[PDB]
Amino acid sequence: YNEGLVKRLHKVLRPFLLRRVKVDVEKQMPKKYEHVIRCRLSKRQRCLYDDFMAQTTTFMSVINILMQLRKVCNHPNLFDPRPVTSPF
Amino acid sequence: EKRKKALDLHLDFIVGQTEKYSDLLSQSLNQPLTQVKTPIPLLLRGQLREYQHIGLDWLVTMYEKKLNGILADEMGLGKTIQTISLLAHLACEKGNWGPHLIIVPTSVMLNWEMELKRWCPSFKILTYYGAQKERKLKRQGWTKPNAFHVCITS
Amino acid sequence: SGAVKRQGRCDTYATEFDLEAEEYVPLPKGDVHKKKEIIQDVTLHDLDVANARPQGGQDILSMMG
Amino acid sequence: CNMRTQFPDLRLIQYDCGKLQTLAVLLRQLKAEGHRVLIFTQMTRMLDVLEQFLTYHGHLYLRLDGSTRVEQRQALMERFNADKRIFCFILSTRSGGVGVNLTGADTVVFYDSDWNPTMDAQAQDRCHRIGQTRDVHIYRLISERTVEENILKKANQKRMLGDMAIEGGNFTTAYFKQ
Amino acid sequence: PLTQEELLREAKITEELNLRSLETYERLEADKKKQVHKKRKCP
Ligand SMILES: Nc1ncnc2c1ncn2[C@@H]1O[C@H](COP(=O)(O)OP(=O)(O)OP(O)(O)=S)[C@@H](O)[C@H]1O
Repeated sequence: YNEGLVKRLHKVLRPFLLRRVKVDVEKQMPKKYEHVIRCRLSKRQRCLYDDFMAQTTTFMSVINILMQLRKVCNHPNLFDPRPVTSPF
Repeated sequence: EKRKKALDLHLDFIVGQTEKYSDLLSQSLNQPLTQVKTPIPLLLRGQLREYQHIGLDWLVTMYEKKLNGILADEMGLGKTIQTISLLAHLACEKGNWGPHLIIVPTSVMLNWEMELKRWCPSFKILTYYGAQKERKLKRQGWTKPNAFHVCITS
Repeated sequence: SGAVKRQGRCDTYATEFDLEAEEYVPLPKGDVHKKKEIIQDVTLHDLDVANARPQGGQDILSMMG
Repeated sequence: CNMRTQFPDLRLIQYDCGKLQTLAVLLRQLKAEGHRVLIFTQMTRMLDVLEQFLTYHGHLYLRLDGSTRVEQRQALMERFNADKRIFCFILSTRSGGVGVNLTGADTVVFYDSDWNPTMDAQAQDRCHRIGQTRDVHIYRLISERTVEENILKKANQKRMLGDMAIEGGNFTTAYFKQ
Repeated sequence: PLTQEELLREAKITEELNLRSLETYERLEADKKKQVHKKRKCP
């Protein structure tokens, strides 16, 4: 970290940029808080994620694998809903 | 080796010019009569907040210095109202009644038109919404001076 | 199989009342008509039973039998 | 009917995804304390799964996936601000524009994080704007040992870079006056 | 080529027209909003 470079950037942007944050301007504002919650994968999600990670290295690009993994992390039903079973 | 020195000296030159501009703006903004130089325009017909009035003064200062700037006020602080006050001030005092263009999102087009009508009914507002035939019909005879003051388009 | 199952009143109507005695369901998000291919695991005895004590006609005679 | 066809239990929806479990716990606790929660996700299919899960849990909700008409967006906003029964309002972050005034709510839960932290900030500001009289809480759900940790890492890196670049400088009239 | 006095004279007319238009819009919007919040039935 070279604080001089950052100060140089600030000075460069100084004559043109005007910034106002709600915290310093509007005091009469309720506070905000941010929470980060970790979750574990289910057996179905774990199997699908591991399968995709294995298929990653062998035709699908890193973007395709990335999107599939995001869908898996969202919900495994986004690939195939659990079947409704009925007699033959 | 020479690439680093050339880049450093070029950046130093740019920084020097920017510092000169910043010093000129600081000198212009520090002129005495809280001590806001730009008064409220009589055509504003509204009450601005203290920070809004400071923003208006900054906008007029940037205009007089003939410099472009970014207004990065966070969401909801009233950038639209500050801009409307700037236009009213310039038009009344500076005589800058000329046709101004305000480019906004289509969703915000109605809201901006409403704000313009609420704060400064004096301004001739032109709205560019509609199909090609309607747009051409509204454009008909727009080259005449003093035909429209503010144009809104997406 | 001609099997009709009512799953619920549509979720869009859950705000009309405060006590309706209904189980709401969201609107289906696929197509109205779907074709799904599945693999069924059966045995010969299952076929024999199905054809010896039939219950697939959904007629009165099947229930009577 | 039960002997003729068998449907998967709606409980299995939550059992197959850890996120849905934690979201159920958090939502029930939030309703117990008496709050209103806005859930933001990037995928509309996820919004469908959330509709199923919320209806199975019985939570009254509204949905705006950007496909509703503008006047219907305004109507839904006014209804949410007026009707207290609607516990949640599932939304798509990229949608809604800037005309939405959901100050009735007081909690926002991001089902997944956007790569652009400005989008998440805009979603938060959809509820945290002026004219809101309650503390606003943000909950972010992340899956361990998955891509979501990388998404959070990049989002935080972008937030830190933005803090250094714009928040580092005073960029205000106070600096010129001082 | 117009002067400040001409601009003020025109501004009076445009202000009257804009205020009338704004009043019409506000009335229509308030009525529409009230009608959306309305819900009625038959006896
Ligand atoms: N002092 C004031 N007097 C009257 N109206 C005000 C005042 N301050 C703010 N407002 C209102 O605030 C409304 C919303 O603020 P905006 O100007 O839209 O916020 P913004 O900075 O433009 O960012 P957004 O994206 O549009 S929320 C305006 O339409 C004004 O009517």
